[PDB]
Parts: sequence; structure tokens; C-alpha cells
Amino acid sequence: SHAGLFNLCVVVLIAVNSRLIIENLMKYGWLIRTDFWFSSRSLRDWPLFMCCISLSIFPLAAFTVEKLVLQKYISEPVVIFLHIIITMTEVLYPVYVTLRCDSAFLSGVTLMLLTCIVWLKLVSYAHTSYDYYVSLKSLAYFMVAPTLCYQPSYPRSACIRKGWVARQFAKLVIFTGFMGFIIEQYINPIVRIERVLKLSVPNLYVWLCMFYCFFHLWLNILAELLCFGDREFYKDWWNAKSVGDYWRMWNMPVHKWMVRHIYFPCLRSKIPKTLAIIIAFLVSAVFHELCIAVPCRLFKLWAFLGIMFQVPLVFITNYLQERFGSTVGNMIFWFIFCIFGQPMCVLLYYHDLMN
Amino acid sequence: SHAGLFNLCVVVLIAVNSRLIIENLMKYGWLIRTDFWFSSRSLRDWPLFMCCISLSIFPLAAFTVEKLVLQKYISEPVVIFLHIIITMTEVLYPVYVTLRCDSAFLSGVTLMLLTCIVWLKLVSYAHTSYDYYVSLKSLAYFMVAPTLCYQPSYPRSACIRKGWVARQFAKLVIFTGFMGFIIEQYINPIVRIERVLKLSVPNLYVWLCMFYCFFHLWLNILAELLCFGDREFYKDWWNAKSVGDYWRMWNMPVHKWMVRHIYFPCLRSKIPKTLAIIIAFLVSAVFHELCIAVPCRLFKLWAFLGIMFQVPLVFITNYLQERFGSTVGNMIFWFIFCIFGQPMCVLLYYHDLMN
Ligand SMILES: CCCCCCCC/C=C\CCCCCCCC(=O)OC[C@H](COC(=O)CCCCCCC/C=C/CCCCCCCC)OC(=O)CCCCCCC/C=C\CCCCCCCC
Ligand SMILES: CCCCCCCC/C=C\CCCCCCCC(=O)OC[C@H](COC(=O)CCCCCCC/C=C/CCCCCCCC)OC(=O)CCCCCCC/C=C\CCCCCCCC
Ligand SMILES: CCCCCCCC/C=C\CCCCCCCC(=O)O
Ligand SMILES: CCCCCCCC/C=C\CCCCCCCC(=O)O
Repeated sequence: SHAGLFNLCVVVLIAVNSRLIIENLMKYGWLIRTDFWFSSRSLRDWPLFMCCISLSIFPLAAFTVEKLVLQKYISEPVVIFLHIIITMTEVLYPVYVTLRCDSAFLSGVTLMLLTCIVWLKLVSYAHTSYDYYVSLKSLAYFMVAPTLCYQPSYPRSACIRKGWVARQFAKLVIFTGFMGFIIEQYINPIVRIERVLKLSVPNLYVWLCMFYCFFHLWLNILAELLCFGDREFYKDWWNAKSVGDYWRMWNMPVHKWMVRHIYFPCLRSKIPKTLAIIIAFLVSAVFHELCIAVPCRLFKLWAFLGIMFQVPLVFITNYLQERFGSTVGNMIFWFIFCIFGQPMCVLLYYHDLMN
Repeated sequence: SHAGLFNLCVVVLIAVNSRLIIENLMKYGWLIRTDFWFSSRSLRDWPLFMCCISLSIFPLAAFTVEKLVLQKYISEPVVIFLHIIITMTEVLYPVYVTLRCDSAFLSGVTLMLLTCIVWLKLVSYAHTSYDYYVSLKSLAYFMVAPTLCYQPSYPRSACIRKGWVARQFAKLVIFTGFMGFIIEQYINPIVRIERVLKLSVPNLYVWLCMFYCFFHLWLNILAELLCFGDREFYKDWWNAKSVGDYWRMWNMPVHKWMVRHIYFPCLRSKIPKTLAIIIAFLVSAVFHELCIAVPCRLFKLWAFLGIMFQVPLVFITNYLQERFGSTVGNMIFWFIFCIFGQPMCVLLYYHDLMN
């Protein structure tokens, strides 16, 4: 029920290194100096964080495709064409903003992540129903809601616990600081066969702390502050028998965005392989490549090819899970997630950024 | 439900070191050389493993205190005196065997562990009921049963699954070999403030692998071969809010041996502190000191004082868990279990053995 071994990992990586106090060298307010964003309100990161506010205008377009009634100057291919156009400019504008304006790493990462999330929300709004109104602020709650499925009707009318979520925010900032410490003093000295695994041992813990920061801490804080309900935002992916089992429980918001893309809304095409393994993962590869490669300002297509090489890993690991046990299935998931996977998909870009 | 992060730890400590194959130097059948027992059927370990067979004769005595009916030549203090005597000689004979006969470490460890388990089984038989028979082989099943409570009546009338248990035995031998590898190449080079934690980081993983070997693997194999049922042999101790909570779910056999020692069979004395914290833990300290110090053949009383100083940690950590959070309570449990606890309670004796 609780965390358990995560607190063990945190305290043992505190205990391994000699910085037992927050003052490492001198005058450090946190346990690490501010290395994630730093600077101030300057022109380096000014258009990147002002672009995310611009991502509010694309839901505001899409409601004005649907709040415009369908007998009022719009026809049946026109509304789909407007939906495709207002999603495509929504993707293409922050890419141009991040590539033109030279900036840091994390500001581009959060702008691009917000762009991908807003895109998935937009596509889930566009095709989810039958065809001045009474629901004009439903899209303004779905924008800052964790789910990627429209008309949730999940109970907002509840007592907001101002407590617990505050503790969760403290856990969030201290684990982001722990992420920064592991990055600064475990991976940065390495950059300037088994050496790849020696390089990739700390970034697996960095990804584990990333998942604890976003899906358990941040997504529950977001579901609590606007009192969504703190719902199931993932299942037990850490005991993934296969990597295809990993993809269906690491992200319960994205998986419900996939069900319209796989089941009865998309069951009119009747194809097993491309509809689940290729184009549903082409979506995730595009919105991985945009999230990792555009902030580094070099396009080597490594995150895209990493996810597209992780696509045959589904077919290999499901059969290897059927062949071997659920133990060796999870061990081969952890090894294939460590050395050729999502942590290494940011290790390559970090090495290309810091060299 | 599954293991999850344990397979991650196994594969990441495989990936850290360069021995990616079982042939480390030359001719190694396992992934470590045979260092646990080794030798052969020689006179060094001959009386130690022949003493465990002798531990069968003390249940065979105790049934002959109870199959001898209380109207047949025995009175009410005499049966209790016979019970005390046949438990005390049961403890004191393998101590003399291990101390007189100079031998290895693990043979003494398994002899003393069997002595402690047989003692707890004997005490839980002497006082568990009201007062040639029809149940003459019940004590010969309780001897090789995981529980420490008498008259279980748990269903042996079931089909033994020959599968899974075999897989569990393969997991057991490979995790014992992985234990030997971590001991050989992570702790042995260290022996000849933060240096104590640098010494005690691999032994926490060694204890984690010991718990996975004994309580999840070996005890389920034992409960399968005799088709006991593979019952609850521990609960989630890894998310212990306190060490006082850790002691009640690390060992569900020992905890039910403690419930008769605390509740209604032993509630006639009505004392809160000594009946739960001192003399219910003096048992565990004595049968820790017999297990770790007698095989090392030096009596520095370190495991006994380690458990007895681990006793006030219950009183500190219950209030510190009421004060701080369940996250910080688990982190302080993991730190207080790492540096001054059961893994360090074998680290001191291993340092004194290998130097
Ligand atoms: C006049 C005054 C001026 C106006 C003032 C206005 C303020 C301006 C603007 C603010 C933004 C605009 C707000 C508009 C949209 C609101 C959306 C929102 O609030 O959250 C909704 C969303 C969560 O998305 C994120 O948070 C992502 C961002 C988190 C990144 C880190 C960011 C730190 C943040 C701030 C730093 C500030 C600190 C000080 C520095 C300041 C100096 C520089 O939830 C979902 O729906 C998703 C659920 C579905 C999951 C999708 C798939 C899962 C994907 C990934 C898993 C991998 C994640 C790894 C994480 C990568 C990084 C390690
Ligand atoms: C004519 C032919 C000759 C005659 C042939 C006969 C053979 C003679 C004899 C064999 C024994 C006598 C059998 C008689 C009794 C049977 C009892 C039995 O079988 O198990 C019952 C018991 C389990 O106890 C153990 O196994 C403990 C032993 C495991 C130790 C390792 C041992 C490896 C074993 C063998 C090695 C051999 C390999 C080849 C080498 C050979 C060359 C040298 O279960 C419970 O009830 C307990 C549940 C309650 C829990 C109590 C509290 C929890 C405590 C601790 C947690 C910490 C554990 C740390 C682990 C310590 C190590 C790091
Ligand atoms: C090694 C240094 C790490 C620095 C921080 C990490 C930077 C990149 C982090 C995450 C990239 C995106 C991961 C999740 C992608 C899914 C996004 C989506 O599907 O829309
Ligand atoms: C660091 C090297 C490790 C070598 C193997 C470990 C040797 C000792 C292991 C366990 C000792 C006993 C631990 C549990 C004691 C409980 C016994 C009881 O309550 O009867």
C-alpha cells in the first residue's frame, strides 16, 4: 500500500555519498544548488513559458467548432478539417518557438510536454460524442484535468483536503532535488559493453524518481487542488511481465486515450497490429521525440527511433514472457528498459547536450 | 502482487559489475565459486549436521511427557519441570557442539538456527492445550511445519503442486548464489561516520536477499512439499511505519508464537512493557546471539546487545511515527535498520571472522 522500497532507495543513496547535510560546499539553501532552471525572469526563457499560455487558445478554438451549431455555416468534413488544423498548428508552434529561441533544457522540456498533453486532450475532445449553451466551462476543466477522455462526470463536489497534498508538494520538491543531486554527481562526472550499463545504472533511478514525482506526486496534487478525486493514474507497471504490459499500466490517462484509438470508436477499421503496436506507438514516439530532442536543439531522431525500436520489443517480450517465467519476464523488462529504453533515450541527449 | 523492484535490484547489480556470465575467471559452474559450505563429507562439519538429527529426540521426549497421561506417574509441577529441562538441554547441547568442534560458519549457522526453531516449536507444544493415542504423528508434522502454534488443522488433504515449488527452488539456489557473489565482491574487499554507511550499504541488500530466500522462497517450498498450504508467513514489513511495527509482520510464525506469550494464555500477569518489549524480545536476542556469535566462535555479545539496543528503538520510533509522517518514519526505519540493526549485527561478526 505504501511506498516501501522507494524510501529505502532514497535513504541508501543518501547514505552512500558523504553529503549528509544540505550544505554541501557553502550557502546551499536546498540539498543542491538551483541547477534545473536557475537564472531569473530573463529573455532566454521568456517566449518558452509564454507559449504555454498560448496553448490555451486551441481549446478555445475547438469549442468554437462545436459551440457553433452544426446547422450554422459548418458542414461535416469542415469540422474535422478545422480539428486537424487546430491540432497541427498547436504542435508546430512550440517546436518553432523552442528551435528559434535558444534556451535551456528544462524550460523546453516542460513547454513541449505541455504541448503534447494539450494535443492529446484536443484530439480526445474532438471525437468523443454524437454531434450559447449550458456547458461552456467543461473544456476549461478538462484542460487542467489529468484524464484524456471527455465528459468524465467524476465528482468534483467534495471536500478538498488542503492537507496531505501540502505534504505531497514537500515530497515533490525534495524528490526533484534528489533527482538533481543524482544527475549532478552520478551522471555528469561520467560524461566529459558493460560500460553502457555502468553509465545507465543511475539514470534508471533518475527515471524511477521522475515517475514518482509526476504520476504519484504531481498528478495527485493536481487531482487534489482542483478536487478531481485522485483517481487511478497508473497501475503496477514495476512488475511488468512484458513491455506491452508495461505500456498499458504506466499511464492510465494515456491508456484511456488509447482505448478510443483501439476499441469501438476505432474498431471500424478492424486491424490488430498497426492499430495497437505501430501508429498508437507512432503517436507516443512523436511526442517523445518532441519532448526530448527539441529542447536539446539537435535532431538525431534518437527518442523516436528508441520508441520505434521498443515496438518490436513488445512482440519479443510477450513471447518471452510466455516462454520463460514471470520472474525472468520482469528481469528482461528491467534490463531492456535500462540499457535500450526511456532512461537511455534521455541519456543520449544529455551526453549530446553536455558535450 | 509480484516481486517488482526485487528483480530490478537483481538485474541492476548484475549490470553494475563486469561478470555478465557465470564463468568469472575459469571453470565456475555457478556465478560465484562454492564458498558457503564447500569441502566434502569430512570430520570438520560432521558433528554439526549430525546434531540437528539429535534435535529430533527432544520432541520425542516431550510427547512422552504428554502421551504419558497425568494420572500415570507424573504430577503437575513435574511435567513443567520436564518441559523446562528438555528445552534447556536442547539449547545447551548444540552450543557445546559448535564451540568445542572448530568448524565453518554456515554449518554452525544452520545448526543454531535449527536449534532455535526447534526450541520455539517445543515451547509452543508444552503449553498449548487443556491437559497409545490417536494422534501420535502430529508432533512429527509440527516439527517440519512453518508455524509455531500447535493443533493447526490446516488442510494437508490437497493436491501437491509439483510445479512452481521447483521454480521456487531454482530461484532459491540462484539467489543464494547471488548472495554469495555480493558477499564475495562487495563486502570482502572492504574488510582486511559515512564510512560505516559505505560499509553497510551492501549488507542491507544481503539481508533483503536473505529474507527473499528464507521467508518467501524456502518457507513456501517447505509449505508446498508437505502441502501445508503456503500460508501467510510475513506481511508487508518493508513499509514498516516503525520497527515496533516491523517486528509484528516480518515473521508471522514467530508473531503467533508471541501472541500466546502476550495475549490470553499469558494475560494472567497483566504487564504492558516487559511482556511485549523486554522479555518477548530477550527471546529474540538470545536466539539471535546463538545464531550469529556461536558459529563465529567468539562471544562479544554484539548480536544480543544489538537486539537489546534495538528494543528502545520501538519506543523512539512509535513516537517519531506519531510525530513525523509515514514517509519519514519508513526512511528512519530503513536507516536505523541499516546502520544499527540486523544487517550490521552480522557485519561485525563477519569482520571479526575474516580478520
Ligand atoms: C501575469 C503573470 C504571468 C502569468 C502566470 C502564469 C504562469 C505561466 C505558466 C505555467 C504553465 C502554463 C499553464 C497552462 C497549462 C497547465 C497544465 C497543468 O497545470 O498540468 C496539467 C498536466 C500536468 O502537466 C505538467 O505539469 C507537465 C509540466 C511538468 C514538467 C516540469 C515543470 C515545472 C513547472 C513549473 C516550473 C516553475 C518553477 C519556478 C521556475 C520559474 C523560472 C523559470 O496534467 C495532465 O493533464 C497530464 C496527465 C496525462 C499524462 C500525459 C503523459 C505523461 C507525460 C509524462 C511523464 C514524464 C514527465 C517527466 C517530467 C519532465 C520534466 C522533468
Ligand atoms: C543416512 C544419511 C544421513 C541422514 C540424512 C539427513 C540429513 C541431515 C540433516 C539436515 C537438517 C536436519 C533436518 C531436521 C530438521 C528439519 C527442519 C527443516 O527442514 O525446515 C524447517 C524450518 C526451516 O528451518 C531451516 O531450514 C533453517 C536452515 C536454513 C539455513 C541455511 C541451510 C542450508 C541447508 C542445507 C545445506 C546442505 C547443502 C549441501 C551441503 C552439504 C555439505 C556441508 O521451518 C520452520 O519451521 C521455521 C519457520 C519459523 C521461522 C523461525 C524464525 C526465522 C529464522 C530465520 C530467518 C533468517 C534465515 C537466515 C538464513 C541462515 C543462513 C544464511
Ligand atoms: C538525465 C537528465 C534528466 C533531466 C530531466 C529529464 C528530461 C526529459 C524527461 C522526460 C521526457 C519525456 C518523457 C515522457 C514522454 C511522454 C510524453 C507524452 O506522451 O506526451
Ligand atoms: C555478511 C555475511 C552473511 C553470511 C550469511 C549470514 C549469516 C547469519 C544469518 C542469519 C542469522 C540469524 C538471523 C535471524 C535470526 C532469527 C532466529 C530466531 O529468531 O530463532
